[PDB]
Order: sequence, then structure tokens, then C-alpha cells
Amino acid sequence: TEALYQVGKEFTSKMDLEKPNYIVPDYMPVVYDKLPQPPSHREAIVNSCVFVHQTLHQANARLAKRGGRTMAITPRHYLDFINHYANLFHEKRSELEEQQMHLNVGLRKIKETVDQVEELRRKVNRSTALLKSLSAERERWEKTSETFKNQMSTIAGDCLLSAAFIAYAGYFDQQMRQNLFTTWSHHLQQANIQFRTDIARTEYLSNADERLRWQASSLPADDLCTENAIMLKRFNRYPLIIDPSGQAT
Amino acid sequence: FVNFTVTRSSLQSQCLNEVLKAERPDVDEKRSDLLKLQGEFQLRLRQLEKSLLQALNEVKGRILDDDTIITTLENLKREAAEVTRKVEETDIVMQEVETVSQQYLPLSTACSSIYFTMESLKQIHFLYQYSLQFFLDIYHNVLYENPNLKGVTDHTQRLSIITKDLFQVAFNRVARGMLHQDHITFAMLLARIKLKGTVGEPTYDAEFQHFLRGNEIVLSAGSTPRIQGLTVEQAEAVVRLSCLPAFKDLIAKVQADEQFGIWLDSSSPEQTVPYLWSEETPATPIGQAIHRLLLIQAFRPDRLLAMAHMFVSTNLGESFMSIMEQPLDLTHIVGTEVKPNTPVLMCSVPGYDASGHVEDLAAEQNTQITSIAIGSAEGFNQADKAINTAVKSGRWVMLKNVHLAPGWLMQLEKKLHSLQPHACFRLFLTMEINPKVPVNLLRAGRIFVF
Repeated sequence: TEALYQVGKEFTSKMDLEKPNYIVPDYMPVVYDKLPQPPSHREAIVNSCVFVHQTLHQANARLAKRGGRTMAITPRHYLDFINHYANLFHEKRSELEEQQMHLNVGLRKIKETVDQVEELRRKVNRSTALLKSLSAERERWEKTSETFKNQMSTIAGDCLLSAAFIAYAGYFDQQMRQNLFTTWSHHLQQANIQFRTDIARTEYLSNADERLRWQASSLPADDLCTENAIMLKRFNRYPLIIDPSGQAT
Repeated sequence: FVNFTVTRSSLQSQCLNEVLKAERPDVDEKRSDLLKLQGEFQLRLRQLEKSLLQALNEVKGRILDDDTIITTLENLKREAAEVTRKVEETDIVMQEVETVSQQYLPLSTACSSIYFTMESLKQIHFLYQYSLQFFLDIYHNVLYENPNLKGVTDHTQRLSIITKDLFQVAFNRVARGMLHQDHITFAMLLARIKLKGTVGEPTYDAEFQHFLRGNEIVLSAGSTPRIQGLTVEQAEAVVRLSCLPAFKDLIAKVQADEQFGIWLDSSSPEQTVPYLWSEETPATPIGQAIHRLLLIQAFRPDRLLAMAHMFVSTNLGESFMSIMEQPLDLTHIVGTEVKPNTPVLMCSVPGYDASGHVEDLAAEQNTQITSIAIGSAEGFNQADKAINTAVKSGRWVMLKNVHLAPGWLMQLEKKLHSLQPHACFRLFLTMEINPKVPVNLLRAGRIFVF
């Protein structure tokens, strides 16, 4: 557990996982040599990562007890999980920042159009409509910027959950995948890590175009098939498909 | 590891999705809106806001004709308002969707149970090969082409109707290709599934365990003749049922009872069974039938099959097996509900012939049949030629006694895996029930036992 904690911390050091406003909850002990008694946000995230790994061993052992049919978990799985976490976090933060700067550019452009309207007045009937629509768009975009601010804080836990699902929750049926996801979610809640409540993995990890292409390429519409397709798209270790039929092939 | 294997929960989820798509399209649309709230909704909101951006830099802030930008601005306002209403309503919508899913969950659990009981019928006999597509066809038939769903629209009686015809269609479609002595076994399995499904009725797990294995517990020490009318093996059966808490006082009751002897010698004792089980609360018909079934297993085990039939009637509805009693009507089975991809496999008990059925059906449906004997190599050649010619036109090629050459059935199954140009084309394979018939062919075709 100390080795997993150390390697997770060293690999997640590059990622910006610092939230000064993060308030330390009680309990949630996984690593028994946590550097501070009150852990920081980054250290709490690394503790959540090592917990994900340990609880995957726990789930595998309990599956072996209740009917066998288990695959062993290796540190390569942990490294793949951390790599997925890093790449997904970077991608989502990059898209969020790009959308924010696009919104700012649009703000400057609409302000220039406001200047044009002001110069043109100096018909009034159309001008009143232009000004009221301008005001409405103003508060709409102010709330857009604020909800982007709110979404930014939530990116850390969501990418952790999604990476744990992509890397770890394979070979596992729907019930076990959901049980693992809800256990990780409960751990993040007990660690007071802000992740988006009741998120669905599929749309957060796939676009409408990607899903449309998958359906057009003979993919079943079941949720399990959608998650499997997501894994088949965002892979680091080359996939191994266990398909009794030939639908996946 | 990317696993595509279907399981209990995968089928439960798929069934729930399909039934919530068909029965409650509005709830499914609310689901889709909820899933696009996190995804596509803000995406195309951004796309239309960008559209307003290029409209703005195209009009250059024009004022003489302001409606060109006013229409776009009000469209953005309307979409933003709609998204605001949806996001503000996420919790009510999600709790309503959860309640609706809870309303439709027992159906999905029952469907997964029915498939995995049907899939596990391989142990009973080698001929019971069923694919996933077979059960999905059963489900698609019970959803859309259900004659009992044409009038009812109350969304609460419709669920009970769907479940009832689901069980009935599953039995009818499986038992038509299943031995007669196995009909009662499948009916009991379905009755247990529905007993688990139904609400307000105890599981009776202890009684089921006693009924299956509990009579075989070791109770040699303590066997006494009781009354002279009760024989020694019936006495030990009494002992094993006295192990069960419900039937603790059988011995005292049978000394107390004086009309028990004539019932023990009754022609059909199952029709009128004395009340023996001790329970304060008057049991529901199902529990009463359970107690009666346990007693029939104890006293007069020769009436076990008919008592099981009466249990199937009391649990799965009276005349649940009545479809089997009436003569088999295969014209509807081949005219519809059977794709030309699936060949109709005619399996018959050794010493019986089944080609007369397809012959007089073709007479009833005035259709040409290319009947071909398969024994000779020229038989192989002419069968292949007939298939190749009939897929082009739609002739009903019927092979006979085809169990003789399993390798050619490898080839035939692989060939029929490829699609058929003509929809009206049908294929019939008459064969004997022997363990050398391809399992893949049995799984890929509809099996009829004669």
C-alpha cells in the first residue's frame, strides 16, 4: 500500500490537483502512513487511487470465494489506471479551458457589436429590442462563465472514477461493474472529493458522433456494449475481447 | 479485458431498457433528455451560440433590418430557457424515472430468469439448445405483436398482461421442441420464477428445499408403523415431513383423523386433500398448494405429476398447458414468427415419421415442396442445388432423415448463416433425436419434437 501510494503520488504530481478550499473530512483511512494527519486534496486523491486498487483485489478475492472465475491484478493495472487518470484529466481540463476562452472571445465580440449599436443610434424601435436581447445574453453568458467555474472544481473525482472504470472494470459483468463504481463513489464521498453526483459514464466518455458511428458499425444499444466500446476506443494496453458471439469482432 | 458476455444483470438491464422504450416512451424520452443534459444539450447550445456569433459578425450590427439577428437571439433565448427548465427539473425527473424503473424491474428479473433457465435446459436433454436471439424473438413478440395489448392502455394492467403472455409464450415456444415428460418440469420452473416475481407471497424456500432434497435427510432412527393403514415407507415420509416446521404434528393428526385411510386409498386423492398443515394465518392459494404438494410427495407419490399440474394451474393460471393439448398448428408458426434464416428442425422419436405434417401443411397452404432424401451423395448434390435455386425464388425445401451425416450439417449451418435473398423461402430438416445432430444447428434452428 505504501508502494502504491508513493507511485501514485509521483505520477499524479504533474497534474494540478490542488484545491485550497478543500475541507478535510473525518475517517476515510486507507494508507496507514499518510504524510499529514489532515490530508491535502492531492494526497486524498492518491489515497482514493490506492483504495481503488485495493478494493479491486477485494472484489476479485470475493468473486473467487463465491464461484471462482477471477483474473489476477498486477501493478501494471495500477500504472494503466494512473495513466488513464492523467490523460483523461488533461483532456477534460483542456476542453474546458478552450470553451472558456471561446466564451471570453465571444464576450469581446458582442461588446464590439454593442459599440456598433451605440454608434448607429447616435431605428430606436429595433434598438430597444437589441438592447434587451443584449442584456439577456449578458446574464446568460455570465452564468455560463460561472457554471464553467463550478464544473472546473468537479473534474478531479470524475476523471478518477472514469479512469478506474476504463482500466479496472473489465472482464466484469454489469452488476460487478456497477458495484465497483458505487464503492469508488462512496469512497470519494467519504473523502469529500467533489465528483459530479449520479454521473453516467457513457456520455461523459463518448460523444454523440462516436456513439452514432458505433451504432452504424453494428454495435448493440445495450449499456454494457457502450461501455465496452468506450474501453475499445480509449485503450492503453491492447484490448482483449471476450465475446461468445461475433458481434464485437 | 473487454468482456461482452451476457449475464443475469446484463439481460435485466437490456430487458428494462426495451420495456421502458416500448411501454413508456415518454419516460424513455425523459431518460434520453437526462443523459443529454450532461452531454449533447450544452454542446448544441454552444453550437447555436457560435451560430449567433457568425450571424453577428455577418450583419455587422445592422439596425435597418434587425429581425435577422433578433430571430437568432430569441432562438438562443428559448433554447437556454429550455435547458434551464430541464436542469432545474433534474431531481423530479430522475426520481420519477427511478419509480417507473422500479415498477418495471420484476419483469426484467423474470425475463433474465426465464432465459437462464431456458439456456440451462441442456442438462435435461441434448436437444434443448436455445440461443439468445430465440429469447429476444420471444420478447419482441410479446411486446409488439401481442393481441392482448391492442386495447388496454392503462399502463398498470398492461404490465400484468405483458408478464402473463410472456410466460405463456415462453412455455409455448420452448415446450413445442421439448419432450412431453419434460413439460411439467419446465412448467414448475416457470411457476417458481413467477412465485419469486409475485408480491405479497412468501418465498417458501424451506418448503421447496424439503420438496426437492429435504425428504432425503437421514431419519432412520425413529421409524414406527404409526397406524396400520400407514405403511413403513410412508411412515418415514411422515417423519421427514414432520422435520418441517409446518408439518410437525402429522403423527398426532393422523391418529386423530379417522377418514385419512379412505383418502389414502382414493383413486385421485389429490382432488380432495385433507387439511393437515398447522398454520395460524390462512395460507394463500399458492401456499396451500405447496403444503398439498408436500403431502402428496409424502402420501401417494404416484399422484405427484398431476398434483404438480394442479400447482401449475393455481400458480401460472388455469389451462396454462392447454396450448399443448390442442393439436399442433404449425402454419402460423412458419407463416410468421420464423425468419427464413432459421431452419425448422423436425426431430422425431425413433420409430416415428414427421414428414406428413409438413406435407399436409403445404397442402393447406398450397405451396410447392422440394422433398429430398439425404442418404446418397447425389442426395447431397441435389439438396445443395435445391437450396441454391429456392433461395432465388422461395421454394420450401424439405430435407428428410438428415441426421445421418453431421458434417453436411456443419456445412448447411454455415451456409444458412449467410443471408437469404427471398423472405418466403422456408427450410425444413426432418431428423431423428440422436446425440450426433449438430448442437450449433439445433441452436440456430427452431426445434419441433414429434
